[PDB]
Amino acid sequence: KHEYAPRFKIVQKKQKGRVPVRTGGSIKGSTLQFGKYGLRLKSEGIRISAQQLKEADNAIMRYVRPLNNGHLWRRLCTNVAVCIKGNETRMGKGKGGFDHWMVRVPTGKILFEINGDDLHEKVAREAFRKAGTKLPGVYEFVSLDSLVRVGLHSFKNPKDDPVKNFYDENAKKPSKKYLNILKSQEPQYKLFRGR
Amino acid sequence: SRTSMKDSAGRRLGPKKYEGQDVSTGEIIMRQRGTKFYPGENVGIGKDHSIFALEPGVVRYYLDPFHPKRKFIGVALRRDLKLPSPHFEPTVRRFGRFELTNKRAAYKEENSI
RNA sequence: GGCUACGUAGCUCAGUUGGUAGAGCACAUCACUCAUAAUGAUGGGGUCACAGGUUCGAAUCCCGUCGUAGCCACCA
RNA sequence: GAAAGAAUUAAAUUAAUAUAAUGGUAUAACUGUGCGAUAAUUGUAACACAAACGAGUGAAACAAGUACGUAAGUAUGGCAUAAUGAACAAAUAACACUGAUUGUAAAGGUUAUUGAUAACGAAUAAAAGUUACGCUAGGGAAGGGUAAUAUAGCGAAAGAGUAGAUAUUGUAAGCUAUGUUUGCCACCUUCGACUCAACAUUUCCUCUUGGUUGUAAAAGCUAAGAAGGGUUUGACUGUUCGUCAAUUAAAAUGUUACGUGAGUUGGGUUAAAUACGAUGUGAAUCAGUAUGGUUCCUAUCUGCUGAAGGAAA
RNA sequence: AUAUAUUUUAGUAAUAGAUAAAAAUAUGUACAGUAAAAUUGUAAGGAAAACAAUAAUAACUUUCUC
RNA sequence: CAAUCUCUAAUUGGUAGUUUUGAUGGUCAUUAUCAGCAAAAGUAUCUGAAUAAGUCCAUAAAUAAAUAUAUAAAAUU
RNA sequence: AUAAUUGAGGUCCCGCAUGAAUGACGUAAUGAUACAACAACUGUCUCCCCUUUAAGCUAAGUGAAAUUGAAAUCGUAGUGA
RNA sequence: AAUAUUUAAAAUCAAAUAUAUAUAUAUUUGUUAAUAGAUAAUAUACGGAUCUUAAUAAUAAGAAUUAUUUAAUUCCUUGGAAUAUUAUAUUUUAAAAUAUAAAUACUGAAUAUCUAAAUAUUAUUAUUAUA
RNA sequence: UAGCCUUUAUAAAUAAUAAUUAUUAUAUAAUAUAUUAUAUAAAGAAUGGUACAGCAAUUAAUAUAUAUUAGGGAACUAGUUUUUUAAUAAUAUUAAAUCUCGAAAUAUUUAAUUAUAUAUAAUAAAGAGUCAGAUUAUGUGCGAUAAGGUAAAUAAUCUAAAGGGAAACAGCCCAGAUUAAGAUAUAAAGUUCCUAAUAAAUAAUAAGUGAAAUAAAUAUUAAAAU
Ligand SMILES: [Mg+2]
Ligand SMILES: [Mg+2]
Ligand SMILES: [Mg+2]
Ligand SMILES: [Mg+2]
Ligand SMILES: [Mg+2]
Ligand SMILES: [Mg+2]
Ligand SMILES: [Mg+2]
Ligand SMILES: [Mg+2]
Ligand SMILES: [Mg+2]
Ligand SMILES: [Mg+2]
Ligand SMILES: [Mg+2]
Ligand SMILES: [Mg+2]
Ligand SMILES: [Mg+2]
Ligand SMILES: [Mg+2]
Ligand SMILES: [Mg+2]
Ligand SMILES: [Mg+2]
Ligand SMILES: [Mg+2]
Ligand SMILES: [Mg+2]
Ligand SMILES: [Mg+2]
Ligand SMILES: [Mg+2]
Ligand SMILES: [Mg+2]
Ligand SMILES: [Mg+2]
Ligand SMILES: [Mg+2]
Ligand SMILES: [Mg+2]
Ligand SMILES: [Mg+2]
Ligand SMILES: [Mg+2]
Ligand SMILES: [Mg+2]
Ligand SMILES: [Mg+2]
Ligand SMILES: [Mg+2]
Ligand SMILES: [Mg+2]
Ligand SMILES: [Mg+2]
Ligand SMILES: [Mg+2]
Ligand SMILES: [Mg+2]
Ligand SMILES: [Mg+2]
Ligand SMILES: [Mg+2]
Ligand SMILES: [Mg+2]
Ligand SMILES: [Mg+2]
Ligand SMILES: [Mg+2]
Ligand SMILES: [Mg+2]
Ligand SMILES: [Mg+2]
Ligand SMILES: [Mg+2]
Ligand SMILES: [Mg+2]
Ligand SMILES: [Mg+2]
Ligand SMILES: [Mg+2]
Ligand SMILES: [Mg+2]
Ligand SMILES: [Mg+2]
Ligand SMILES: [Mg+2]
Ligand SMILES: [Mg+2]
Ligand SMILES: [Mg+2]
Ligand SMILES: [Mg+2]
Ligand SMILES: [Mg+2]
Ligand SMILES: [Mg+2]
Ligand SMILES: [Mg+2]
Repeated sequence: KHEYAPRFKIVQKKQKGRVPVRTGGSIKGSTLQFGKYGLRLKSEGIRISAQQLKEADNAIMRYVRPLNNGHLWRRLCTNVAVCIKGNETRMGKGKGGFDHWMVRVPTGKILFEINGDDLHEKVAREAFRKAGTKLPGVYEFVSLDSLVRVGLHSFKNPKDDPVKNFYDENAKKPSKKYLNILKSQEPQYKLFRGR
Repeated sequence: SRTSMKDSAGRRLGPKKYEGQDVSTGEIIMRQRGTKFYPGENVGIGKDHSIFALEPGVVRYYLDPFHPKRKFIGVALRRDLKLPSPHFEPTVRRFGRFELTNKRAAYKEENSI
């Protein structure tokens, strides 16, 4: 509903920033969560405007609405407010006025997701290709068995990466603050703190 | 047009004296906005929460179990002392005065009340 | 920072050189006219500008600052 | 087993903080309450932080006095970081320091206090415009870059096309090229006409060819090859352009310092004169209108057009 | 029971608790305490007036008791 | 009266000497807070600010609260 | 009006932003003023051609000028204050 | 063969290094190409020539592009050893055997060294005449 | 005026610059469950909140044949169910200049030790010049993730630096000219010729692709792996 037009109460101008190249191997929003088939970015990290996203959504919908129990999950919201000065105006003299909403999209991230009752995968693939024709990146069809993109030419299965109880790890190799707290909890300090 | 071209300078609010550093009485160990560091052993605190040394010694940053979730800056009277000092041991104190070996000076001091 | 002189009724204005709550004025009802209205008579509200003293007796004198613009000073 | 107390643990600083925002604050800096109303005191302040100077900030300690607290102690205004202004010249007090012959005085000094210089390190107590009649010293304290726009193309194809997205058409969004427009940058300080044109091809005509339920024929439409040859004369306007008239096989689009003023012109743009409308108190002014109105050059080199001499044939 | 005299009371006014997030003295000091939101309710009361209630007691001290 | 000399006041582009900030098409110039600021500190531009400041708060809730009531004392009665 | 007129004249009046001695309006005459039309004329032009004289050119004599860091001073593309 | 993905060393396998060590653990490395798309104005414009190899047939050429490498090739632990190569000499019948060598790729600065000269300073000397 | 530069000097002078040690844990050995030594591992005394990472709280975004709160319809005789409309909850998934509960490296930075002394700091007395900067790389603000643009941050070079390379070249890659000499090591860059110097190995390309200034989506044709 509000993914292409956030309702920040205090509307305000924003700096340009940069699209996060996720050097640490994030895989956040790079996985199929809601649907069966999806459309992910394949190229270098890119900014997608609100209008472009809307058009992609519309393109996808043409295939989704005919389906029985058809659904489209829009995975990303255009949260960054972009202002622009005109091409007509000189440089300097303040910042330009609000123009459009935009989203910073890392390399591996999923944009859309679909799942119908009577949805064959070929149709879904076609729809997602047609959606990609309207967006500024280069995109890729992603199924539930197809594995998570991280880099431009690199891949990963989330099933592989290890599970860890971090409290236990902390206890094993404790910080100074934690040790101080533990000492405080002990009786030769707790009795004589005198509050 | 109307531009937002106005800002105060930076308040120089780092630590002004570091761990293991020799100090003198009066010297500022920390400038800060509110007690990020609390005044520890042999150390005072000012109006602007500025930690300053009460005695000559060695600046030490530490945690104390009595005050968990609070960082401290204190001044150890020597380099030998671990400055979160043992609680039930006697306080390491500085006399900090000198006897008036000079006779006249001693006499003057005796006279003065 | 000091010094003035003015601020009655909803409107306009008296009154002022002390022993007064007065006047038309626009406003609502009767009156008169064929039927309007001009004209004739009904009444209307004032802490006599916030607020204290001297004469049994001051709206008027004296006397605190509200207020309105002045005036002086200081203006390096 | 029960009651009461002491409390501890968890959570919380999201409330509250005189006031912005940030940091801090429950051990509370927040809140309530007694006393008080004192420390919103007086002389010396080292040493640090910050820092060009001028200033600014934290502050141990020594001495005088005060308030609260059983005491320990705490208080030199406010949880902190804004809340401000130099000298000079005046003004008011206190000080007992100087007292221009001596004594008084005046006047100056010390100490405390006063009002502003917001263009806010404050030039004076006190200062706005105009010039196309202008002058001097200097500085540059279309080309180049860019490609948002513009022009052209490509991919995908919603949708028109009597039916069929792709004969022809092709929304909004996607990917490029160009440096032909309008911009942006600031390295770098004249429009049109005439004359002669050279180059490009993104081809307007002519030649070859693919597609065209939308190629029966004929006219077309669209696309590929193709730059050999060719591609206008008049009325209006300074105009390029545009409107129209009459033609043409066609009347293509650019580049060349938007080719070409040491080749011509000077209608536009342009200074001195003048008037009009508007603006201004005015001098005068204008992304205004109108009449008038100033540059010249024998060619040294390059280059090109012709013509000789010398030469190694 | 009634008369006079001399007095006394009635000026009728909130805090009764070291009060603790209604409002009020914004700097000192001493002592003490904890806010807010949300939720469940309740006369007018309704989304929005007020009041109530809403985390855990192991160990410790004292008291009574099987 | 008026004229002249000396003093004093009103008026003046009549006339003379000067001036017309730095940054911009009325707005910004001093101070504080955060971001920009890249985990010390500092850090700019006609950068973004729900930006904020030229302050505000004091002489006050007092007085009374132990020798007392007739008579007699004054070792506290 | 012209084959065709952003010019000229006539007329209309949302006069962006006319107006009465900063005069208003309509005429006769005048004007090397400015704009437009008709006639006549023409080398202005279609479209240039021929001729004449003075230069230009050559020989003799006399003899400048601006300019000039030094020059043994080609094209193209690239580069580069 | 057919259909549909992916173009990957994360997982997986293989190979190598390091810790106890015939194994385990940890680390490191290994996963497409071509063409079209393609484009303006003085003149082709990798700096230019030019570069993709070919038997017969050479004492002889065969990227001068892209990617990963080496300094002849293979094991052992920069070094040695073996292997063939190449060149040469000797001996024997243009070949065979023996042995010697080459294997340190090279170019390259006004860098460094060496080689000499100068000045200045520091520290030692020698000779000659604040010695 | 300070910053940076120069000259002359001063010491009860190393205060300067660089690194190490400093910590945590494990195993082994020796003393009294602790201490010391040895070895190994760990981005390893103190200070920090950027990258990264994350969705906690704040600010934002999405989904539920899930639950609650009411509303709009709807079927039988006001009660009830369903298809729902918003809010709240629950669960799952997401991001931000002014969010950071996790969190680097670089950084700031302290003592002693070692190494630099033909070297540094500090102080004293004196002289300046400079206050138009440029480019390259990285991280940003503005611009349009445009500019040989603009604004600052860090480093280097140019400025003021000749020499080799990058065709030519202020700022790029090497390297700092006291004067020569030219044997030896070389740097960056090169070794068919122009032009100083070359031979190999294994793959791939056939397009002159390319050969020192890499042009995109997309299309076609192959090639591997599943
Ligand atoms: Mg992120
Ligand atoms: Mg700040
Ligand atoms: Mg406060
Ligand atoms: Mg706060
Ligand atoms: Mg400092
Ligand atoms: Mg100073
Ligand atoms: Mg306080
Ligand atoms: Mg003055
Ligand atoms: Mg005298
Ligand atoms: Mg000024
Ligand atoms: Mg100033
Ligand atoms: Mg000034
Ligand atoms: Mg002035
Ligand atoms: Mg004029
Ligand atoms: Mg250009
Ligand atoms: Mg159709
Ligand atoms: Mg379109
Ligand atoms: Mg036909
Ligand atoms: Mg063509
Ligand atoms: Mg021909
Ligand atoms: Mg004509
Ligand atoms: Mg031109
Ligand atoms: Mg010319
Ligand atoms: Mg010329
Ligand atoms: Mg004339
Ligand atoms: Mg004048
Ligand atoms: Mg911060
Ligand atoms: Mg910062
Ligand atoms: Mg930093
Ligand atoms: Mg910082
Ligand atoms: Mg006409
Ligand atoms: Mg004409
Ligand atoms: Mg007039
Ligand atoms: Mg006239
Ligand atoms: Mg005349
Ligand atoms: Mg002659
Ligand atoms: Mg040059
Ligand atoms: Mg691996
Ligand atoms: Mg070319
Ligand atoms: Mg080359
Ligand atoms: Mg040398
Ligand atoms: Mg100086
Ligand atoms: Mg040292
Ligand atoms: Mg930040
Ligand atoms: Mg944290
Ligand atoms: Mg400057
Ligand atoms: Mg620049
Ligand atoms: Mg210079
Ligand atoms: Mg150089
Ligand atoms: Mg240098
Ligand atoms: Mg040198
Ligand atoms: Mg080529
Ligand atoms: Mg090239």
